[PDB]
Formats: sequence, C-alpha cells, structure tokens
Amino acid sequence: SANLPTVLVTGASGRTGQIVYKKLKEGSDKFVAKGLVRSAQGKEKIGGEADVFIGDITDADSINPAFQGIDALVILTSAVPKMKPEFIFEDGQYPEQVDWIGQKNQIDAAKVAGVKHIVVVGSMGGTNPDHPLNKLGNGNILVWKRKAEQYLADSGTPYTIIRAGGLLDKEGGVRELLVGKDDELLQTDTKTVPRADVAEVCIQALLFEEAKNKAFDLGSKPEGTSTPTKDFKALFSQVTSRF
Ligand SMILES: NC(=O)c1ccc[n+]([C@@H]2O[C@H](COP(=O)([O-])OP(=O)(O)OC[C@H]3O[C@@H](n4cnc5c(N)ncnc54)[C@H](OP(=O)(O)O)[C@@H]3O)[C@@H](O)[C@H]2O)c1
Repeated sequence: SANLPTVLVTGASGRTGQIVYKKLKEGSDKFVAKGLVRSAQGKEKIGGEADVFIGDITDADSINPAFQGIDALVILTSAVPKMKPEFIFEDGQYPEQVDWIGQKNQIDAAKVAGVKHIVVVGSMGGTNPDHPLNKLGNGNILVWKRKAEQYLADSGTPYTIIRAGGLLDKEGGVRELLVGKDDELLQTDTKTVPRADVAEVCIQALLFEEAKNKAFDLGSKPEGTSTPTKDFKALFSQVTSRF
C-alpha cells in the first residue's frame, strides 16, 4: 500500500542483497520485505522465510509471482563469472541474459504491478567500454548492465540507478559516503565502498523523493576520516543527474 510499501529485493541471497533484505524487515519497520532468490539453497542461506520467492530472472513467468502486490523493487541481481585462475560465464547465464534481459524482465514485471519506484545497483565503469571488468569471462558485463540501466531510465517508472565503486566487505554506517557522476570517482582513490553502505543507500533511496529519477556513482572515504553519513536528505540532494 502507499503508506506501508511491500518492497521486493531480487538477488536477496546475494552478499549486498541479503543485508538489503534484512534492513527492509528489521532495522526498518516502514516496509514489508519480500525477497527473490535463484534457488532453494539461496532461500535457506537467508533464513528460508515465507516472504522469500524462488525464480530465475531469465524466465519471466517464473519470477512473475514475486511481483504480485509489490510497491517498489530493489534489483541486486548480476551475471556472476565462474572460474574453471581464469574466469568464465556459464551458458545462458552471460551478462547479456542475466543483466540485460534478466533485468528487463524485472522491470516489466514491476510496471505491471504498478511499482512507484525501482532501485538498481550496478557498477562504476560504464562510461568506458574498454574497461577491464568487461573481459572477466568474455562478458562485457559493464556494458550489458548499462543497457539494463538505460532501459530502466526509458520505461517511465521512477527509478534510482546506483553505480557502486569496488565492493568491500567492511562495516557500514561508519564512513564518509561519496556520490558522483560519470565515473569521475575512478580518477580518485575513494572509488570503493562497503556492501553495507550500498544496502543502506538502496533503503534510504526508498525514503527520499529526491532519489527518484536519479543516477549516481557511489564511493566512500576510509573509516575514521569522517563523520558517518546519517542525513541522507543532503546525500541525495547533491545528485541532479538522471543518467
Ligand atoms: N565487482 C565489484 O566489486 C562490484 C563493484 C560495483 C558494483 N557491483 C555490483 O553490485 C551488486 C552487488 O554485488 P554483490 O557481490 O553484493 O552481489 P552477489 O552477492 O555476490 O550476488 C548477486 C547474487 O545475484 C543472484 N543471481 C545471479 N543470476 C541469477 C539468476 N539467473 N536468477 C536469480 N538470481 C540470480 C545470485 O543468486 P545465488 O544466490 O544463486 O548466487 C546472487 O544472489 C552486483 O550487481 C554487482 O555486479 C560489483
């Protein structure tokens, strides 16, 4: 409902996706949480609770039941390269399928259900097509995620596209979280961010109308070298980019 949003987080058994799933129904009481995972093994990893659905984002009908009744969607799915040290993408699970088409299917399902806001987590690097991450497995993942992104901006539903810096497994809530535009942060050395702060930015984006129709790159500063961002109003405000 308008005042108690059902929020579906997809890739909920993922590393960032799981903290997003807990902060939706825990650190928060302003949401009814729903999660989408790719397997039964993923559903157990996160508790195996009732509000978790199983589906494959490459088969739209298998994920449609997850969208029924939702008000917002946080996409935290990604093609994931596997190593045979040389990495590769399993068949039918390449970035084109998982990240372009896989996301396309989520975004269409959401429009159907009348979502008032789709949040997508991507990666810095998209302004550079020759970026090293595209070689990892022969996928060009960064370009494919950009195609999904542009499709999201193109759909008509209010969106928030969050292009994160290198992901870190470090405590959230205790850093100077930086926000930029067009890979510029890659010139710096403050181009990486804890998973927990990305999970927090998705949750906050749900609370501030300012995040609507915005696209920004997200990085942070070392811990201890600044006051923990606690005021997200300001954080989103400095973002005027739509893409
Ligand atoms: N490389 C970096 O440092 C970096 C930098 C910036 C942004 N990012 C991005 O930011 C996001 C968060 O990263 P992360 O490591 O926290 O995520 P990740 O945990 O390790 O996982 C996303 C996870 O996505 C799910 N998934 C993959 N294919 C699927 C399919 N066909 N159907 C359903 N679910 C599927 C996976 O399911 P399983 O449970 O089955 O594995 C898993 O839940 C990703 O989109 C990533 O691309 C990464």
